[PDB]
Amino acid sequence: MSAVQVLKFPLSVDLAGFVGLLRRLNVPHRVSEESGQQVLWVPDERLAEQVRELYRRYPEGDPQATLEAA
Repeated sequence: MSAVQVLKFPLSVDLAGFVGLLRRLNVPHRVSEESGQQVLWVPDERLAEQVRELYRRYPEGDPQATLEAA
């Protein structure tokens, strides 16, 4: 329910850029450390792509803040 593994915030890197990125957006997600990355689940299936791939550049790359700085 509203938890599809699609997004992850590399627990092994300076994820503050990405985990921060969507945590900056509204941080409405599930964080769970899967296999070796902290992982973020808030899509569906079609939403999956919209969730990480657009939150990283459109929703957050909005007139709000980020853009080409992902």
